[PDB]
Amino acid sequence: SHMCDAFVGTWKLVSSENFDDYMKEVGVGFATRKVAGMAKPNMIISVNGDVITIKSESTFKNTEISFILGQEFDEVTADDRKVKSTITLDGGVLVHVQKWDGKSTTIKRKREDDKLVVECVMKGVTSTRVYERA
Ligand SMILES: O=C(O)[C@H]1CCCC[C@H]1COc1ccccc1
Repeated sequence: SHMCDAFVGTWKLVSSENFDDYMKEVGVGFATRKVAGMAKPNMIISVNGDVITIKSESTFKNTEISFILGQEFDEVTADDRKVKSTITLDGGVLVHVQKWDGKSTTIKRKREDDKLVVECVMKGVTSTRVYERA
């Protein structure tokens, strides 16, 4: 058993709060905000050795990242930003920092009860997205 066991599985979005305002703060344009805001993604997390994979599948876009903790990688986000990402484990929370254009956003993923809680922060703006097992 190991590092991210409690994250692994297939998860479905059940609630979102403040996501439009997070996207605005990130710089996402009107049409993408509207369409992306409607999506109810499935997030699929798996681990093979040191490599963690997080897939998001939805009507808007499918994305996939594979990474080693602490090791920077290039990511194309659902909204089409070209970012440089680093993901670490900090006290049982996956902490994902994305850098692009002199800007930065941090996404935290944590297990709380039977949920996977995703908190997205851009300057002073936080969005909380809650997932349940699919
Ligand atoms: O819900 C999540 O896991 C978060 C991850 C961090 C970026 C914001 C969210 C993803 O947002 C998406 C919206 C529409 C389609 C695909 C992803």
